[PDB]
Amino acid sequence: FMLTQPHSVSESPGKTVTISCTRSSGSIASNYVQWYQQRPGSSPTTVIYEDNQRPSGVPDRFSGSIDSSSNSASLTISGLKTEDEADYYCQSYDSSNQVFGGGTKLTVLGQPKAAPSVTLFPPSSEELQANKATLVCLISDFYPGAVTVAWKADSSPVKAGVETTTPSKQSNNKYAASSYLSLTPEQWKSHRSYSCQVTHEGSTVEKTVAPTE
Amino acid sequence: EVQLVESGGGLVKPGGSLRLSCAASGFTFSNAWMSWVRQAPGKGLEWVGRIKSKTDGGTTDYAAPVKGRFTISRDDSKNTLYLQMNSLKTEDTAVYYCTTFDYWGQGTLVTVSSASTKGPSVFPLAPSSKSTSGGTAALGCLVKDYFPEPVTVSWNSGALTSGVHTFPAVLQSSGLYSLSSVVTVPSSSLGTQTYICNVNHKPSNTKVDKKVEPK
Repeated sequence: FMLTQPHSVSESPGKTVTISCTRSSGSIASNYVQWYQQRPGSSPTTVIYEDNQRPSGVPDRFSGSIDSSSNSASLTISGLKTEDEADYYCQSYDSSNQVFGGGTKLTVLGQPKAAPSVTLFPPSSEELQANKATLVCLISDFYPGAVTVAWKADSSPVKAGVETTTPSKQSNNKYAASSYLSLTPEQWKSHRSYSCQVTHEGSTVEKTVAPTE
Repeated sequence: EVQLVESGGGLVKPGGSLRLSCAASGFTFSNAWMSWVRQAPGKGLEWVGRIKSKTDGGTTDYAAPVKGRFTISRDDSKNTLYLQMNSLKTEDTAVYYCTTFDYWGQGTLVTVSSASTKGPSVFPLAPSSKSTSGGTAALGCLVKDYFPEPVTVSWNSGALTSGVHTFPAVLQSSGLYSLSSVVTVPSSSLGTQTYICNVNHKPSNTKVDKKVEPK
């Protein structure tokens, strides 16, 4: 089975967030659910175990729960502190497996939110004349530092040839990222348009280029 | 009091071997179930496998991506857990944690790459009217297919620094790096000003000066 989490969550100091974790196959109550905190560059810490239990040294701001209704486990953090900013992973046991959730990025807001600025470059003719073609999608000035990037050839979602960086903190404390789509010159010229779609806090910026414009 | 000291791991070609070891203190390692968990750069936690205490039979379980290729064993007289990595793929590149999953080691990095030193290809990202928002034009340089890191990018021999943004490199499925540097300038100076990116890739003793011209 899979454990599905929201990609990212953000809130201000002092407030309260909840990260959910949905089991795809089988009962959520069937097996114990654990939660791990992972700060940047750090190994994970157990923050909740056996559904709702706190290990010693974890504050009672952290609380776990189970909802059989939606086959969901949830992690709740009251009175957010700066040190709570981390990635949070749920995990459970299977008939003999060990499944981790995809993880959830928790940002403790320290500045106003900021939408990404997106600039999409078509393949240069220099590259096209060397039998190569790369679409460059530059994303910058966004906060929190959590985006998902998708691509489209005309109206179809592109399923191969996509390389995307994780967000990197720039000097103004916002974040930058990059996505690349590789094509052959024949593929580039045989489509009316290509699109880079950047989703940030539930909203999307799409930039399009075309071989003819 | 609990300690999990990982060791082993580094670079390796695809198809090679590596043995990781996890030294434990602060708990009776013999009576303990031990697991390996890995995390690819910028990705999530993925369970690798578990070995059970020799009291409980000491048999091993494995995640599907490592079945037939990775072997987990234990020398619980020496309080050491092992991960024998055979038939390494580039997809195995990750930090590897040993766990007991309440307690976690600090992890060792295993990088599987067939790449060797290669200078970059530099292409201009020419300003058009489809790079211009307001009266500001975006122009840049694409720094393609190099290895290893790092690459340095300046503009006009460092005389142009305002509005310059060099983006961290992406690591491609091929094992090579790509990188972009972009600078925003007044569109009214595209006809009056020359823009050149200076790309320095010291590992290959390559430097490229690429003129970027309007379309």
